[PDB]
Amino acid sequence: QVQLVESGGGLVQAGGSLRLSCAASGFIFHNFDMGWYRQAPGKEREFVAAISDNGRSTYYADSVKGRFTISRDNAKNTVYLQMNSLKPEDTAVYYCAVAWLSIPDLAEWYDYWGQGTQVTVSS
Amino acid sequence: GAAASIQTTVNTLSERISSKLEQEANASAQTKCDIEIGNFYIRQNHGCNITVKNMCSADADAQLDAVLSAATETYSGLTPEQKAYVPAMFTAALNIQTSVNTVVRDFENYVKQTCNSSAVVDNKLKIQNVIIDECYGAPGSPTNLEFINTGSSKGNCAIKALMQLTTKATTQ
Repeated sequence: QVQLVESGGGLVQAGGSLRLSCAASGFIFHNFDMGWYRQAPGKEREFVAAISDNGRSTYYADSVKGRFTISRDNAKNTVYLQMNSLKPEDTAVYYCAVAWLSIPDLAEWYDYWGQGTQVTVSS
Repeated sequence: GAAASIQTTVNTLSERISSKLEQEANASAQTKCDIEIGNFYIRQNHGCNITVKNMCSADADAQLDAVLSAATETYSGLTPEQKAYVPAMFTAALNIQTSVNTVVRDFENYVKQTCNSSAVVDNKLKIQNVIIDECYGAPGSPTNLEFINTGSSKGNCAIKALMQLTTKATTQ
């Protein structure tokens, strides 16, 4: 019944920009700190961005700081990952999920993880 | 008297955590917390007083194997007729293999692999909230859960795994 849905990805030439969105349904979202994470072929998942429930606190991985921007619309129940200055090293499957400390049940953690949207930044 | 066994176990657990944190980490009620804990909600709160004590330090690995210490301690100090109930709370909380004689090693492998995950260790939102699904209380008696804060995302990770195992027992 909790469904996160991620869209906005595709192919953009390096040094380009993409706006990633995450539609939220199934729960009181305004209550939830949320994150963008990514998993590339072969590498394990990686934290990218973090928004507070409200949106006043954010956090970014050290390899995306300055180029990435997380955000939320608590009215539309949605999280955006503004991605600028992309590099072929950002190519990955991107996932909005719930911040871990804020996951209700660690046995069904997948329910708070979206299915992903992919991004292939090319030379 | 069945509830009281668990409630006591949870208060013994909290004591051992806030102690093993200052004894086995340089943690103090007045130390600064790299990450504070803004809010503590329970989805279905049927009698669980929720409190957040900051007992922060800076060495997360110590914070981690220290909270590991509190759990293995509060486990064997229990009756083996009670330690017999933990395997279910493992599968119930963390969808993981049971066992009543290898479970200390099961929690260890999990937290050493989950709380050591980048998505966990590298998320450093200064104000993070904590949310649990269900938590219960004795009809006259509240279960008193303290979310002790460590400050480091790693530490607070281990704290939450235990809170699962602790809020997964309150089911009774």
